Amino acid sequence: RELDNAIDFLQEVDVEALFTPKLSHWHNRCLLPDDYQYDSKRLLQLFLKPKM
Amino acid sequence: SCIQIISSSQTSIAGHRKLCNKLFTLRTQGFETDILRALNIILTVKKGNSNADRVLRFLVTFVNYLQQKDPEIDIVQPILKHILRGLDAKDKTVRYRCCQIIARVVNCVKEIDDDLYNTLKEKLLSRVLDRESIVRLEAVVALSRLQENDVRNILLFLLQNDPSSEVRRSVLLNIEVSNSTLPFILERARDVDAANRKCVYARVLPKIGDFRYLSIKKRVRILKWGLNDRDESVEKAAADMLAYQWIENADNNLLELLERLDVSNNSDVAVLAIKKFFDVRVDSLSQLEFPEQFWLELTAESSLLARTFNEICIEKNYTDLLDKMPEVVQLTYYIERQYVSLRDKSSYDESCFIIEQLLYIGLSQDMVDEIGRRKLLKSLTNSLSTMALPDSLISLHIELLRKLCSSENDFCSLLVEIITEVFEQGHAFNELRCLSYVQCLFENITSSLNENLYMVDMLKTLIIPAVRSHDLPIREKGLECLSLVCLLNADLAFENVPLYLHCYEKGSVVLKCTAIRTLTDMLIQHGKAKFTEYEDAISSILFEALGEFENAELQTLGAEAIAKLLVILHYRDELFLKPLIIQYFEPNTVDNHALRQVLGYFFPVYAFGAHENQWRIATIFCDALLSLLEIYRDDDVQLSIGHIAQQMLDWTDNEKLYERGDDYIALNHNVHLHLANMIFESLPNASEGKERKFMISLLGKLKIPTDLPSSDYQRTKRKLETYESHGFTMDSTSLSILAKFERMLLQNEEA
Repeated sequence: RELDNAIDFLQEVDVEALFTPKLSHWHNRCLLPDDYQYDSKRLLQLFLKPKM
Repeated sequence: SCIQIISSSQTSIAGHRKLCNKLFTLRTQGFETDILRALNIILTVKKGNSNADRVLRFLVTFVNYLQQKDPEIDIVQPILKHILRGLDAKDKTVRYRCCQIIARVVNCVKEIDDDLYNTLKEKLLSRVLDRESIVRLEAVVALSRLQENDVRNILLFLLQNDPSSEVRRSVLLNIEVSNSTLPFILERARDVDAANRKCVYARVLPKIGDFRYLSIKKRVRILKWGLNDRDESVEKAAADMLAYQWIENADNNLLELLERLDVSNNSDVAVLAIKKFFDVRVDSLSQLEFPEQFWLELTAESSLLARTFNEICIEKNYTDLLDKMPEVVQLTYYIERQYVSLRDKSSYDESCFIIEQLLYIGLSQDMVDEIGRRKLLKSLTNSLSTMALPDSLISLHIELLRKLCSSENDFCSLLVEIITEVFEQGHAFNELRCLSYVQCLFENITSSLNENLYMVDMLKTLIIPAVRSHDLPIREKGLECLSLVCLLNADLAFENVPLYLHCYEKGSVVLKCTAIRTLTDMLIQHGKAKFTEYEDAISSILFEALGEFENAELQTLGAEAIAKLLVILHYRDELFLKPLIIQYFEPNTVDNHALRQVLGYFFPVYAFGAHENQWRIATIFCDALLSLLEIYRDDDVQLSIGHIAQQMLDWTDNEKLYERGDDYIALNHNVHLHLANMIFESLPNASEGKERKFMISLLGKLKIPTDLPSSDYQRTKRKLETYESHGFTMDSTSLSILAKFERMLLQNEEA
């Protein structure tokens, strides 16, 4: 490809150096809001005469 | 050489088989060493490199190619021993590559030495809690190769709480599927990320052989979420699972599938499932046949299918398909056969559901057939006069009666005759059935013209006697009937406001809910100006209701009433907008999810509907937010307030209007620049500390356009200066925000 990435596998590398030796935000536990239950049509309907 | 073969796999994947053979010529040697040397150079490349994956793809490819054949060479154990050393490293990519490699290589075979098993497990369990998201992603994939408890419980934990969607998806795609793990993967069907939701239907559920393994309430909860999903792709994946896999487990028999959904108790979901099935499989819709036999052996599922099929064809305008539905003459006959089944209790619940479906089909017809119109009217006139239908079917019967009558007047005449005959019989259960007929009567008319006499009759004969009854159920039913009559006459509505106020203060919760609905509907129906004498009394009960976090149902009702009074009537928006926002964000109401659902829908609709609604919110913004600060000090306080404030700021952002004639938008003042002025005027009343600090923090989040008139920027700077003249002591960040804001004003004046 035009975009050479590109890797030279003959370079010198120092294994020990690379190998030289948790994180508490972690609420709203990634789920959508409850919004599918309310039938939006209810708002403009009368409480007592829904099929108005 | 051996290393350059690998360096050649860098570019493409096609030649991998070719290079596998040549490299398979150098097995008998610095073989092992040269590969680890190639991998040591894969740890240096940062993520995002197409190569590193290609090279790594070539290696996993060669390993497998090697086990078949000449398994004598065990290279998976050395390679894993060499690379596990790097699980503890400081280059996040050395950790990410190590996990990346281990995940793929171990997958090449199962037989591992136990000591290699334990060590890998111990180090990986600590990794899945890595500080970087990329490491966690590849770690669970690696760790998931040693599944089977402690192993499992950790994956549930990340799947459930990991802040990264890609990580959750990786856990979602490799965790074991069992009743222990099942509840958590289904929760992901409501994941915030659409791709994660789609994965549950597209990949994870198919792994379960049969949908019957799930509990009936699980099957329904799945379809309810999937088929109603907001994302077009997730919704499509759920419909495909339903229409190609689940139908298969039911022997390709739609009825047999319906019988596994308990449609009588899950009607709404069952209808949607049928409609979505035929959106995917339109070919099948033309293959349904409804012979006479079909209607004489109706079931709950069989009857629901016909009502939905009829519902689809009408919406889709499949006229030729509608010719398969029966004429009203046959329909009246089919309904009357089903009445017989009501006498036997063993088939009572199912027949009620079947009759319900047939009435829905009847309500859909536009019957020019006078003959059949008259027949069905007779049947309905008879069933209401002689039988004892349940409250569920009474409404549909009286609703269908209205549809057949030529006008409201004939409907009142007829239904009053029926009510009188049923009333003569009884002279408890009888009176409650009568009032139920009265209730449905006034539910199906819209004006009081030409029916004064019918009203005065129902009032004198039934409603007022019921309202005065000492029997609690009759009194409650009588009030609901009285309310519906008030919706037909404004003067009668006004005359009875005092009663419904007396119902709220001295009445039970059920009676309080009746007052809220009645007074709210009288305002919407008859108008705001008619009841201005009772404006404070009605607003009072609306406030009191909204503050009763003890009664989720009553509280949710007050909140809902206020919401519609604002949108429909603009009923004292300023006065209610602040109590609404406070309660909506108040901690004592957080558990009331019903309330947060109605206001979750109202605020965007109200705020984004009109520029004037955003202005009203900015006018009480500061006072609402300050009240919430005091409430909140009494887990994390500062973090939640920030989200609240950003919500209120989005509501007031002019850019977020839905938008739809206004020649004079010209000198409309910006709500956010107006909000800045509000903040400057409220900072003195704030208490120095986070409070005054926090209110200043908002000036930096405001979205001030740069094309406003200069006098607008000049006016806000005057507000800025008035606050500065107080000489309050401010920290560095506060002073920096104020200085950056003050210079923004100057710059926008200049342009």
